[PDB]
Amino acid sequence: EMKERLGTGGFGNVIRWHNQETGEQIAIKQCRQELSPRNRERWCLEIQIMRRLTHPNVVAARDVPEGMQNLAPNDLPLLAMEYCQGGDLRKYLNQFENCCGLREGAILTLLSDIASALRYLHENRIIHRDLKPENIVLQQGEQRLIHKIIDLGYAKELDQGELCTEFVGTLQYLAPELLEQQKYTVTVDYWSFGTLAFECITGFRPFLPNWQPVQWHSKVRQKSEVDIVVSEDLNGTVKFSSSLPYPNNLNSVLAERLEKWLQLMLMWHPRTDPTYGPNGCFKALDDILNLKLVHILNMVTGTIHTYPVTEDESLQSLKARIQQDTGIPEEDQELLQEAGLALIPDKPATQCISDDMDLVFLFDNSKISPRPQPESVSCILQEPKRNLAFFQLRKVWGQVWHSIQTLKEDCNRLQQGQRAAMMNLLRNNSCLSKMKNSMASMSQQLKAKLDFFKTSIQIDLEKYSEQTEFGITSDKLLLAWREMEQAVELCGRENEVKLLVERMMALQTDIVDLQRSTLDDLEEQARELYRRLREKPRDQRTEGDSQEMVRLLLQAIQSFEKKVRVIYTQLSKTVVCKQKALELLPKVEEVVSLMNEDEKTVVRLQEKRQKELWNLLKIACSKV
Amino acid sequence: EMKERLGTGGFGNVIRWHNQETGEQIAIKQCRQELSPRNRERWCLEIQIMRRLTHPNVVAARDVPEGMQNLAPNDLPLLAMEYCQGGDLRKYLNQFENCCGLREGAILTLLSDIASALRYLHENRIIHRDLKPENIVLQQGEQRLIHKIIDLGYAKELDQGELCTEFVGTLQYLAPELLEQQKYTVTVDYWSFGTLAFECITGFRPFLPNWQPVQWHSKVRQKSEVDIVVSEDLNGTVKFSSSLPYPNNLNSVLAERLEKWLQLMLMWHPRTDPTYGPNGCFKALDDILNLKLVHILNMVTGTIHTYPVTEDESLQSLKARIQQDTGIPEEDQELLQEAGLALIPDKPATQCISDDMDLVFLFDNSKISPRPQPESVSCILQEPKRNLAFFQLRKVWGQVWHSIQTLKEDCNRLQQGQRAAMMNLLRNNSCLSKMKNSMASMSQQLKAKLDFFKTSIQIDLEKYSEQTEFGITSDKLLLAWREMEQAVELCGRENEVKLLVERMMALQTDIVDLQRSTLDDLEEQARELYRRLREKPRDQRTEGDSQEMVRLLLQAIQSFEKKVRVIYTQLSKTVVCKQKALELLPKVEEVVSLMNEDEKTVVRLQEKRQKELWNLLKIACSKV
Repeated sequence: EMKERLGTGGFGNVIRWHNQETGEQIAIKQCRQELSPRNRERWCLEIQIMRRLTHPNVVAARDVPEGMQNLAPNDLPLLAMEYCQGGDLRKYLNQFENCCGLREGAILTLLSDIASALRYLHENRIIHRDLKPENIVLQQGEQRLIHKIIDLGYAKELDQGELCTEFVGTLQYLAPELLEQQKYTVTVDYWSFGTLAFECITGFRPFLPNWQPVQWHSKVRQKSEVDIVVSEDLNGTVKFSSSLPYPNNLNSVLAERLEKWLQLMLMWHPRTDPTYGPNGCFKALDDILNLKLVHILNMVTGTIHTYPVTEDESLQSLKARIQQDTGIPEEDQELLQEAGLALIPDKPATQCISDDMDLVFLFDNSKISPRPQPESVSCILQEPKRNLAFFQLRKVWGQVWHSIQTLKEDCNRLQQGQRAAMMNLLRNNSCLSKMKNSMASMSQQLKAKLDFFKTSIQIDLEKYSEQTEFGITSDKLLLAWREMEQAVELCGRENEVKLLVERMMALQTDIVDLQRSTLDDLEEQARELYRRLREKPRDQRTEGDSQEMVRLLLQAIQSFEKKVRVIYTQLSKTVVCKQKALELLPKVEEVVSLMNEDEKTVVRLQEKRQKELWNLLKIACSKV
Repeated sequence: EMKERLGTGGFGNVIRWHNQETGEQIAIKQCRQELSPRNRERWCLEIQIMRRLTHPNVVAARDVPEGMQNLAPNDLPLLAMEYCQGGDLRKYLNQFENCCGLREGAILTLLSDIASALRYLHENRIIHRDLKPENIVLQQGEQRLIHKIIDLGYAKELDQGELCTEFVGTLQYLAPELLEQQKYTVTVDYWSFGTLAFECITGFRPFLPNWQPVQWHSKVRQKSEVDIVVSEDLNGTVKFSSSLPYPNNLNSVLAERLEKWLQLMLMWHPRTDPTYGPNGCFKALDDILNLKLVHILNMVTGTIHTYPVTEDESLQSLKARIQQDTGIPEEDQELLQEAGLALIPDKPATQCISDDMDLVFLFDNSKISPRPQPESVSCILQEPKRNLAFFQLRKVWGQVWHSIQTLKEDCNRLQQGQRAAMMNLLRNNSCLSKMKNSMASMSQQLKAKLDFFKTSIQIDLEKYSEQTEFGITSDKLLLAWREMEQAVELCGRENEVKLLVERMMALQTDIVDLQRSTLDDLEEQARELYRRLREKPRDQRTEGDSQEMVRLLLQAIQSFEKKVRVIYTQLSKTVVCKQKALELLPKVEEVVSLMNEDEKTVVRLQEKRQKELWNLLKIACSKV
């Protein structure tokens, strides 16, 4: 057996063991080298802790190998535990595509997981203190992944003592008040968990670069109360803000939302959700996580627009909410779902999620071709310069293709906009139109039937013509009995509707004749530079430049405004057809209706032209 | 005016003259150089002959240029004659396409022409003797071409001695018995004409190829009783075949037909077979040429199937004949003519050759795709070993692309099969179907009319309900006046023809749901090699290989069986629709017909229910 180490370091040394046969992957943590009696007595505590209270997101202690117990460099016990393959969070964070601070809801997994983990220990009288991504493995699971935690050498039992007294590795984390200061409560973890997530989101903690033991404890401790971001734009201009940075698209609402949490759950004793005042972690992050939010795309222009709904927010409520932001009355509000299908009114807003997807929305008009893309600092604060950095461009360059991949990403959003927009036109057409249209063809049948009337009454008209002698001596109600034949014959409108359908039939197919008809390249091309820089040797912290990278981001926009114009050109054209049908659906609605009136009720009540014989046959009988 | 030479050589030298103006193209034949008195006296004969007895297929002597009767220091006359532009048969036979022998009926032209030419001279007491394709021009004409003959300086008046004894020329042709042997009759031409056609067909000019005129008379006269082809397969193993080469590609029956003629009309004195006529030439070839034959394509599989008909072979006769060969009873015999149109039964045999142009035939079933396929020897006798042909590959390689061009050619035959097959479906559809179909729409009119009955009788039914009026005088013709309402109401297919169209509408789209119909490239790609070899510098046409050419012919079939399967896949599918309509037609043919009877004529003669008032208005008047 023996291989690597799950989360090596800590107090001793964890090693992956493979019990010859079976197939089980175990992990034992043998002490580095027997130290003082207090340290050994301390370790016996650590192993004692693992043995009890365990749950996911936190490795579960296993039982020492049946006989592999003997083999012990130290006559001291051995800490056995499960083996979690895959993980080493850093390996993830260090990914080249996750650079610049990720940019997906995958941060929720980390939060919801590491939360259920800390919450567990805390309520069990334990403090990990050292919560660095180096001991957070992403073991596989059912669907997504499980954020399990390894080695707990660095621990604090709220009923006796501690364990790890040194610092095996970096300490970029670990709450300040824990930095060899006086006592420390459970709040020490809240800080680690904060900066840890602060990195999973943004892509690095506040003042992360500038050493740690240096003026760090002097600067980071200085000002910036209830703040967060503390880096340095442009040159060495040391600054500190109080809001999640820019290079990261976690979510419109979520951003400015948990921003306050990662701002709160980031300190000493007072941090501890404000809503109550005691502790953050627990309830704090919980409410945010399991919150139901939807996504609306203002196809009018200003893309994106997330709205946090309830477990049953009536759709009627939402339509009004959106109108409040990006105008557009509840009337001309067309909401399609990346498939053209229109939403359901009877069903509550809660439906445009169901365990990325959103709800592409549009309005009524005939189209403008903008695409406002705010450019975060750092890079925008580099356009005037082009003076080239020395190495910082490792991230600077980074947040560029991530800015281009944002244009490619954002383009596909408005693309999914018309893709869903015109999709709707095909529905209210080949259905509640093409069908109605083709059915109105029965008109040729209705007018044709009317002609039989000139063979059942007209042919029967010649019966009173040659019946003659004693009865037509009046000719009273017989006058217009022939003047009405030259009347009903001069009124049909059957051919008329025929010229419309034959010409309209062209549009019916003209529209379906569509569903047919680089920035994508630039995004990939640019990526080549980072993959070549972050992988390049370690002797190039000089040279410095960005002239090429900038020339790419430039061509990205030069090609973005290009595709955008085309998309809105194809969209504005599909709207012309939607209006050319939505208004010309009634043009064939009235014409077909003018038949069940000008024809039906007209020639139907015309039974008098066949009833005026109902008196002639009794008025000419009451004679003699 | 001096130019080239029609058929230069012979006795003197023919030259193309262009009388300055006018535009006429004349041809004069000035003697090489005044020879002995006998030769000159001989030449004066040749020029004397041309001046008389002339007809097409044989240059006609013209009158010496009105002016310039000089440009030659000879006490001897000048032979003037017409100029036939284009021709030099060899130029044709030497075509890279006509290689491997003329694989088309274009051989008939040559035969029927050169025949009418020789037959002419022979009956006029002349023998050309030297009938090499070098003096046979293909002058243009009305439709096809005229195989005219030039220079006769080697002819022989059967009355005024020979013309000019002299070997010269490749000599190859010219009957053996004429090869400086003793006397010679008119049979000497029969041989020339034979080998001449033997070349136009096979392309090899069989009966010993390039063999030396000396080591010929020995290996030629050898056995080969009534034989023809004489070459050497693989190595140098010479053979004597009695049936022309398989790669003739001219016609199924014609091949093995005139094969015996070209076998007969190919020898010396006795052979030339009055076995049915005067001699070969005359009657022989005549009967063959003027024979009427048809072409049937057994779409079942075994393509091709020509049948020699008479001047009036009743079609009933042929159908039985074909059944005898490729089974398929006279019942399930569908014969279409590259247009889907079915043949005419009352019309005889000629019905097919409306003077390629064949008669694509099929049978009844539902498919799976096999197919017969020869390959001829030589090449097939080379697959077991395709390495180092020293030179022979000049023709071997040849009859390969001619084999691939045969696959490309054959493919387009079956392609013209479905191209004509489905062509027929479109006819018996958008016509004797789509028309019948749309007309059955009147059903909605017929059932709709029936509703008037519940306004002319149902509204008149409420008259006897509150009867306080005068709508009866004897209840005589009033009895069935209500029994007919429950009658006309129980006859109105509003659901019959409707169920057919709705279901049929599926087939209407089921057929159009098709329309999805390499080798073309291969044929051309291969050609590149011949064009590169037959043109390869006079010192590199040797070498030895074929490994590449074979790899091509292989990919040809590998791609042939590919397209074939697809074609039969598209065909077998169209047959499914034809049967899905042919059987689902009459069922909608009668139902729609039961309307123009149960509805039209029924409710139309129902004018009596509107005419019984024609007497009530005169029977109640003859009382006053």
